[PDB]
Amino acid sequence: CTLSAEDKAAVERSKMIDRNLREDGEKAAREVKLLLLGAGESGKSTIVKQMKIIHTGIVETHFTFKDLHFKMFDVGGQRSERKKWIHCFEGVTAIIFCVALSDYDLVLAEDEEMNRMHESMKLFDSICNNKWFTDTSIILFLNKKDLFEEKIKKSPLTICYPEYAGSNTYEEAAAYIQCQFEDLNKRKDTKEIYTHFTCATDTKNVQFVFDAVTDVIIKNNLKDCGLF
Amino acid sequence: GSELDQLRQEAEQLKNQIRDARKACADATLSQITNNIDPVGRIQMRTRRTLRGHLAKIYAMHWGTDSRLLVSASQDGKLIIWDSYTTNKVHAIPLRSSWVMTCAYAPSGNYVACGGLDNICSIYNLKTREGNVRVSRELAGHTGYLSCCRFLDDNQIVTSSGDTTCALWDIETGQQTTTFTGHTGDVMSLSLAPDTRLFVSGACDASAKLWDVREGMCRQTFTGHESDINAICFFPNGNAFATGSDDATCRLFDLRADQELMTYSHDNIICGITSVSFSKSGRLLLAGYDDFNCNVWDALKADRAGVLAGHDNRVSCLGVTDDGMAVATGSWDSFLKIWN
Amino acid sequence: TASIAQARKLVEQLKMEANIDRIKVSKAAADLMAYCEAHAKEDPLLTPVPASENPFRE
Amino acid sequence: VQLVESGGGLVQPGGSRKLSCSASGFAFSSFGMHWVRQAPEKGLEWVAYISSGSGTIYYADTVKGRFTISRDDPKNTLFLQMTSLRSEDTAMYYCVRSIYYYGSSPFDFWGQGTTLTVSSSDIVMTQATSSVPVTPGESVSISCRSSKSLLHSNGNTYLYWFLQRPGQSPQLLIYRMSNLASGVPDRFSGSGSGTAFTLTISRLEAEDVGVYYCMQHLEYPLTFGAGTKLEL
Amino acid sequence: YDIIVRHYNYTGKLTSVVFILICCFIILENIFVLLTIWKTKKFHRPMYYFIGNLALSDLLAGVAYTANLLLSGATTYKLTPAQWFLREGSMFVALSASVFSLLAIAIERYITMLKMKLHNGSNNFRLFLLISACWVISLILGGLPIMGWNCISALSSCSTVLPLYHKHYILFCTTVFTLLLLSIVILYCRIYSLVRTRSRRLTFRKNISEKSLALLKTVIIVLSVFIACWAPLFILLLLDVGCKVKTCDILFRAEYFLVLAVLNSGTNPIIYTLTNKEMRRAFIRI
Ligand SMILES: CCc1cc(/C(C)=N/OCc2ccc(C3CCCCC3)c(C(F)(F)F)c2)ccc1CN1CC(C(=O)O)C1
Ligand SMILES: *[C@@H]1O[C@H](CO)[C@@H](O)[C@H](O)[C@H]1NC(C)=O
Repeated sequence: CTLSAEDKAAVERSKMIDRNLREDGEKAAREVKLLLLGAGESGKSTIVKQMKIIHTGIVETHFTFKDLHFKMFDVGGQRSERKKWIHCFEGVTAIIFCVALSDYDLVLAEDEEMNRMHESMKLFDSICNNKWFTDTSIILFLNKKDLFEEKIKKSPLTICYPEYAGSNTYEEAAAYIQCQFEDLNKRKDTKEIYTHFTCATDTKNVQFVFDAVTDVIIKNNLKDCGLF
Repeated sequence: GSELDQLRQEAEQLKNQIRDARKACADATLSQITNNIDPVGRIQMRTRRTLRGHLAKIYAMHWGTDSRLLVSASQDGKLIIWDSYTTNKVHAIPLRSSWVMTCAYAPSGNYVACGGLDNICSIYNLKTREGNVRVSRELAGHTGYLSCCRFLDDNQIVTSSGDTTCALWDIETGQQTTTFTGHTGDVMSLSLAPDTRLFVSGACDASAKLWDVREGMCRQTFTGHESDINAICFFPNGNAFATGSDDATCRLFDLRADQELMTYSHDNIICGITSVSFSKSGRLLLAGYDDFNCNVWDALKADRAGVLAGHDNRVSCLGVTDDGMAVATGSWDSFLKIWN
Repeated sequence: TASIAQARKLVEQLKMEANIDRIKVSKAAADLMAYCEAHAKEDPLLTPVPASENPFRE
Repeated sequence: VQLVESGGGLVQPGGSRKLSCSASGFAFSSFGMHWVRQAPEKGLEWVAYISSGSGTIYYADTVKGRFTISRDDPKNTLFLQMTSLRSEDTAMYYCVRSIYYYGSSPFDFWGQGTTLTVSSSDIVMTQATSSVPVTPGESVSISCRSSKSLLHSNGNTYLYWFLQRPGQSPQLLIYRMSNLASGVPDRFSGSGSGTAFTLTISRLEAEDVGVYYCMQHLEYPLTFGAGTKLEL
Repeated sequence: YDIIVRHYNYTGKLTSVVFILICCFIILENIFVLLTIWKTKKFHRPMYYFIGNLALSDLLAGVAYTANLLLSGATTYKLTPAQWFLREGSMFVALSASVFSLLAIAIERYITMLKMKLHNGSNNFRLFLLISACWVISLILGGLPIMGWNCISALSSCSTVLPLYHKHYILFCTTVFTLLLLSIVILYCRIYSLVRTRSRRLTFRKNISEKSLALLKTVIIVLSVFIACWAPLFILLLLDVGCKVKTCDILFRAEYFLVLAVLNSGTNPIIYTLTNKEMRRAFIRI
């Protein structure tokens, strides 16, 4: 062309820059990214410490399982308004949500007549019905269960929920809490909520997360080919 | 606690006196005076270059002082430096954390600053002895996320963070020198004056403030918006500034007379504003709405005079060059476009 | 109680701001008009520059 | 930044060894490389060039198809292989680095070079004067004339200047036409019209004395000048 | 040109209003799907290009059929052999192009489902190669009978349904069609089995099946619609290959099988569009 001598050498540099950009773009596009949400003491630290870990402001945790690379974004240190910086997480595979069962007869701090369980329910309702997360699945964890049983056998469940007819034991109470949490989902035909009860062993939690991610991947692939 | 309500009524009476004194000095609107001038007919601007290569959303774009090179930031973790004339790339600086919301270009073309969600401002050097790009400085003194940062000089930089504050730093020592507080909401945009002695910052609650870097205190405050402030840009003269918002309304405030002058609102737009920029002579006020296109709002007539609809997603940044030859627009579709 | 400090901060800021000087809106309007009409010749976006001098030719 | 070369000595015609240059102190994987010959008490001339990533390679027509160039990024080395050498290849060899982008300064770090002794159209650049006697404290102007207009349609010329002091390798003074290089004092200045160019020095010191070379970069067959000797 | 009358006399060849109507309906459906795909920027990934290719192919099929039917009739005697050959070739090219485009759709779906990836971004090389091959093979198979295998000399070797065509050519066409049909069936069975086996044990336990069932409904409907329409034409072709001359009475009334086979080309976009709700919403929005 009409380019000079050292002008064609600059075009060769741009080609290598674009090649390095494309090569790095196909490596970070084959790993799963997922957000983590919860209240102050919903066992988020317990969850991130329990699950496999290799890795002020955002904190990223990278791990691997069954030839899959999972990145976990823990936006817990951001005290700013959640409305402004939430659209940065529009493209994400899953939203882990941490909820504490034993945190239902424990009233909030700096207040005495508003319950922490209702605050967690309101936060879940605000997150699930967001205009950005209208297509991403939700994974929900119930962290504490032994303390929940010991507290529900000594103190009835009617303290938090005013309308309850079941007996004061763990079994039907867990199902009632799960049903109450899953009903706060307006988009009931586009996204699914995978509920789990956290146990002491790492393998079950990681396997549940892996199964949920695999199901989400299969659903996305079926939606891609226009086959579903 | 009678001191508390006494001071509350004192502040309210002071604000009422300020408002009455402000409105009393107004005699005629700006639209009434600019009624005997011929407006621009049609600003037909066509795209010239299409800078492609990004692989995620674009959140920040800045022009160099030489009107030839520009810097862009995206979510994939890249800080590519584009040559506007020949479309070639000059650098592919990677980032530690791929969560960035702002970027800047030094007025001397040596350093490049970049913020993000990790409340840390990284300053990279481009004129090193080797062929790579190193991290010259890493400023970390903010709690909330950084939203904007501007190079006041080659050695000083002013940032506006998410924890209702701004900070003027010193790059060589690494510690901040001045801290501007007073906003009750998240400061998410600031603009430096042309002479780089004062600047303006718009909070997240319908308020803008004018600070001086020497003394470090608020001189005047401007209100009138309803939802919040999203972008601010000085007038080329330096005695006025345009302020965007999210309720489909941008306004023009004056510094000498701390009162609103004009508002550019239409009943056909119900979408927010992301970026606001002026022209070389301060006659065309480009505004970027998040309804997949921009606008070329006239400054003195408040009448739309053009639409740059050649975009596929929400436009997140737009900037006019120093000599006013062209404008660059970057949206969430990973495509920069040059208009001339 | 500690809100006394915040209240007096607010009242001091307001009282120091209230003593700023004001100018008529007509003068600012005339200054803006003069500035925008004086530098209207150099503005390339207002009047399209010929393609001979246009750097972004295609 | 350091570039050290090896692989030179006394060689008989028919076969020859390989010259190896090792770099340490910069990013070798993103720099293009040039080989420059330097005949004894004569002028220096271009030999070969290899681009970043071994994408594009150029040889001089005098040794076209006879010499070979190669890189090695894992160890940051450069190799030059000569199949057969005549009696006219005894000279000094330098390995220069250069990167090409908007605002860059090619031919920035030359090196030291190694000697090689053998036992026995293109733009023409002509220097004005072979040697000029000058006492310290005088503004000196050295002129270099070209056989074609080096000014391109973009707007910048491609005539570089190099200064070589006795006893060490040359160094860059002013890239392109007048922009001053980094580390060079502000006493040197350059100007031109498009065919004949000049370099002016305001005050001359005892440390700034040697031979001045002018080079053109308009076309890939690079060529230097005869050389202007500056004497005390 | 005298060959036309003598072949028709030897073979024995010496109700058509609704066909143009259904052809116009097919043309309308196809141009509507094309404009719906074009005007929407969201439908731009390589997946939604095979559907547009199939729509173009069956649009050309409807046009070629309506032209063949309107030009034919009492004018076939005055018609020159070259124009008759070109008309038969234009008839044979479009249906082959449609079948090959459907095969390309199935191959692309199997490729996308075999290796589960997070993002839909893919290369354009495979798309361009598949489209180019599916068009050039159809064009070559359509323009082959005019070069050779023309039955212009051997009067006994000519078919009964239409003269001037070699019987072995019809046999080769039936063979390649059978191979393509079995390949389609095998690919869809394999993709369904893969989706079923990857959801059955890999994601065994959950506290939240239906996906697999919906997949099966969409893999029975499409196969039952495709195989049922192309069966009468195939059995008719094998019959006329097998049956001797002037002894099969049903061979003369052979137009209904082809018109139902081409109505299949018009009903294919209905199926391919009305199974995914996103394209359905985009069509309703218009
Ligand atoms: C019966 C009247 C008639 C029939 C036809 C037919 C039957 N074409 O064949 C379709 C076909 C297309 C494609 C294939 C396969 C080959 C490629 C791979 C996949 C498809 C097959 C196959 F056979 F392979 F299934 C068949 C054409 C013209 C006329 C009207 N002519 C004028 C009238 C007259 O002159 O009397 C007769
Ligand atoms: C058709 O064939 C018969 C038998 O060959 C022949 O007698 C008759 O004449 C032919 N038709 C015409 C138009 O002659």
